Amino acid sequence: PRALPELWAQPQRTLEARVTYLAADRYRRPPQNRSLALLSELEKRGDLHQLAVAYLATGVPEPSSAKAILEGMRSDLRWQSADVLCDLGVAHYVASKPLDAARATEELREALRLFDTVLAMQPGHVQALWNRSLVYRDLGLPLSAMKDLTEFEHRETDEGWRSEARDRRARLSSTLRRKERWLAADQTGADLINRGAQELARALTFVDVPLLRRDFYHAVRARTSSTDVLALLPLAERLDASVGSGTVLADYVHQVAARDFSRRAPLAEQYARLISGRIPESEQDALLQRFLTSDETDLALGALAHVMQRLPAYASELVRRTQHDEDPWFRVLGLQAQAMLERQQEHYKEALAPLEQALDICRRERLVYRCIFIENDLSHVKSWLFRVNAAAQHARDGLALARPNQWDLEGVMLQALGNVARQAADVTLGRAYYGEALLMAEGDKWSTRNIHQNLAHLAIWALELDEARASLDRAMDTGLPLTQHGVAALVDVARTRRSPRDALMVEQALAREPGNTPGQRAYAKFLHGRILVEVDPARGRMLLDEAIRQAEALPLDDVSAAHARAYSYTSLIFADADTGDFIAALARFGAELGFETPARCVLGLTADTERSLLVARGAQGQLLSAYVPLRSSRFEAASMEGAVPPEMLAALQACTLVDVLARPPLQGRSGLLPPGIAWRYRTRAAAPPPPAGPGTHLVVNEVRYSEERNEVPLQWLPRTAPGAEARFLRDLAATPTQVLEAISTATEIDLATHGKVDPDSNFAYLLLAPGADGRDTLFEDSIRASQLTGAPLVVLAACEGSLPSAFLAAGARAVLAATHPIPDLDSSAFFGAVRDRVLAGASLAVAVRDERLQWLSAGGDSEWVNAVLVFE
Repeated sequence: PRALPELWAQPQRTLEARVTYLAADRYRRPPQNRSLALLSELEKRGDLHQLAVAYLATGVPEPSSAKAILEGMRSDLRWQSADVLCDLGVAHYVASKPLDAARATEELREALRLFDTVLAMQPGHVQALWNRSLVYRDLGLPLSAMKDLTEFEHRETDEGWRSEARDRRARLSSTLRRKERWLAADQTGADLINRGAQELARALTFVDVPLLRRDFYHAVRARTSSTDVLALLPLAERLDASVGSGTVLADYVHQVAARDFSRRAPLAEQYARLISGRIPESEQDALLQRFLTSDETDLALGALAHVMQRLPAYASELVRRTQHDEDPWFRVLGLQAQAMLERQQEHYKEALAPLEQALDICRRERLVYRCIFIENDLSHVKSWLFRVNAAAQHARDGLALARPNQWDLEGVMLQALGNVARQAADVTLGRAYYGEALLMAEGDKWSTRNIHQNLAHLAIWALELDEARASLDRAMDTGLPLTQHGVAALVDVARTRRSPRDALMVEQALAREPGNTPGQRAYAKFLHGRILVEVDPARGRMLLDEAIRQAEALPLDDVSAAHARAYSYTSLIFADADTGDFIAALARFGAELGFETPARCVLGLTADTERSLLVARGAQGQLLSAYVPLRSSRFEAASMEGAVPPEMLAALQACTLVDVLARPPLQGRSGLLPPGIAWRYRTRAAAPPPPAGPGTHLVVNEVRYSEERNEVPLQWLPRTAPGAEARFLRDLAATPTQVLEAISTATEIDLATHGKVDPDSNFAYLLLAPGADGRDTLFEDSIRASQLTGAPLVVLAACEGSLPSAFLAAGARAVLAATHPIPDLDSSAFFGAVRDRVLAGASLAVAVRDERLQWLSAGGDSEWVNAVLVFE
C-alpha cells in the first residue's frame, strides 16, 4: 500500500484539519482533482486509508464517502483505531462546515466525541489535538481551543506545524482583550460607586458595557450630597441616549437631587458600605429595617436586591415595592424576583409568565444586563420542564447578548447551555460548554463549584465514576460546601468511591438546604438515607422508609416527592439485593405499585447508575436473580436483548404468561423476552371491571392530517364484537375533540393513527385531523384527564411520555401498542385476529403470543410484530 505523489504534491494544504495519513500529513501552507480510475486503484489495492484521506483532503471534499469507508475500516485491525477515529472525526468536522448552525452543531458534536475518544485512548495524539482545537473554535469556545493548541505545541515535534499552531493560538488570544476590557469596565464602575463624578470621564467610555447601568444605580444611591448627584447627570443622560429616546436615568438623578440630604446622608453611606460588603450578616438586618422605614425608596430597592440572594423572605418585599415602577429596570427585577419565588416552591410552570413579561419588557427597553439574567432564568425553567429546545434557544439568545462585553455573564450563559445539554443527556457538548465556562470563570469560587458539580453529574451519566469523584473533589476543594445538586452527585458516587469527608459534607450541605416544600424535605431525607444506607444499613433503611412515607403523603403532581419515593424504592431494592436478600427485592417491586408481587411467573427489572437487577420467579415459584453490581454501560438501543440470562429464560419458558414489573426507565421497551413467551407489562393491581351491555367498537382510521405533517393515512378493517357498533372517525371527522368524546364511551378502541412525542415538550400525542381551532394533536394529558367508562381494550397501532400509560390510567382495561411503523394494512389483520382470540376466551398476553407465532410462521415481518407490547 504505497502513497501517490500526484495526490499530495500541491503546495497548499486543502483543509484546515489534519488527517492521519503520513503522506497527506506533512506541513503544507494553510488554505486560503481525483480520478475515478486512480481512486479505484487504491480501493482494489487495499489502501482504503489513503482512499478515505483522499476523499477528505484533496479536491472538493466529499465527507460522506470517506465517512462510509472509515466506518467500514473501524472493524478492521490493519489500521490503528486512534487514526481511524481521528479521520472519522475529521470527516464529521468537514461535513459540518457547509451546514447551517442547527445542523452543524450535530456534526460538530460527533467530531468532538470522536476526538475526545481518540485523546482518551491516546493522550498525545497531535492530529486529534489540532482537530479538537478547530472543533472548539467552531463551537465558539476560543479558550478551549487555545488550551488544545498549547497542549499541541507541547506534543508536536514538526517545526511548521508548531509554528502554525502558535500563529493560530495568537489569533485566538484576542478574546483576552475582551476579558480585560470587561475587567476595566467593572473596576471603573466600582470606582464610580466609590467616588462619584471623579471617575465620570472614564465611565463615559464604558457606556456600551451593560454593567454600567447598574453601577450607575449604585453610584447615585451612594452620594451623600446633592451636588454629587447633579454631577452624575451627564452619565445618566449619555446612558439614556444609548438605549432609547426617552430619558429615565436623568429623571432619577433629578429625583434624588431634591431629597433632604440631612436624613439621606447617614443612610447613603450605610448603603455604600452594605453594597461594598463591609456590613456583617448579623448587622445587615437592622440596616435593612432602617432602609425600609424611611422615605428613601431607592435605597430600599437596592438593599433588598442586594440581600434577597441569601434571605428569600425579602424577595416578597422587593416584588411588592416594584410592581408599578416607572423604571423598566426595576420592573424586570421585580418580575425576576417573582419568578424566583415561584421556583423556590417548585412552581416552575407558574414561574414562566413573569419571566416572559420581563423578557418582553427588557427586549423593548433595550436594557441588556437584565435581559441576560431573564434569558438565563427562562432557560433554567424550560430545561427543568424538559423543554430543551426552547431552553437552548433562550441560552443562545442570552449568550449572544452577553458575548461582546459581559465576560462574567457570558460564562453564566455558557453554564446555562451546559445545563440544557445535561438535561438532554448530551455529555460531550455539556462537557465542552462547562469546560469553557470553567476556563472563563478562573478565580471565581462560586461558579467553579457549580461547574464541577454539573461536570460530576455529566460523568455520572456517562458512568465515568472516577471522573465524577475527581470533579466532586474539585468542587469541594473550592472551600465552599456542596448543594443538593452536589449531594445528589455524591450519593451517586460515594457508594463505590467513598471519601472520609463525604458523609460529613453531605450533613453540612443538607443542613443548610432542608427544602422549602414538603417534597423537597422528603428528597433531602432520601439523599441522607441513600448516602447512609451503604455504611449503616439499619439507619439508612429507616431513613429511606420514612422518606417513602413522607413522599406518600403528598399529591402525585409533586415532582420532588415522586422522585424521593421512586429513588428510595430503588435504593431499598438494591440494598436488599446487595445483602443477597432477593425475596425482599421482589416484595418491594410489588409494593411500589400497591399490589403484592405474584408468587410465580413474574419478572422485575431495575437499573440505577452502575447496578442492574433482574429478579424473577419461575412456574414452580423458584426464585432467580441477575444482579450486576458494577455495570459498564446503561441500557440502550431501545431493545433489551441479553438482559435476561439464559437460565432465567429457561425458568420463564415454563410459564403460561409472565408479569413483567419493569421499573422506569426500563418500562415500555421491546425485545425483553423471546417471541415464544407470552408476557405483559403489569402496572396495576387489577384491570377495570368489564362493562355490561353491547359496546361500541371505535375505529379511528384514514385520518386526513394537515399538509405540513407529511404522514400516510392508515386503513383499518375492524372485527366488531357480536352485536356491537363500529363507530368510525375517518377523514376530517377524526378531530381531537371528537376523538376525546368518543373514547370516553367506547368499549373497543382501534387507533389507526400515529402516536408521536413532541420534540419540544417531550409529551406523546395522537396525531389527528385538524379541528376548528386548527390543532391536530391529542396530548396524553387530555387522555389521562379523561375517564373511560367502557373499560376499553385500546389497540394503539404505530406508537413511539407514554400513550399506553395514559390510556391505562384513564380507565382502559388493557393497551397493546405497536412501537413500529405499520406494515401495510396487515396491522388490522394481526390485531383483529388477536381480538378474536381474546373473544374466544384466551388471555390477552397468550393471544398476542399465539398471533406472534402464527405471524412469524407465515413469513410476516419480524421487526414489527416483536415490537407489539401488551400493557395491563
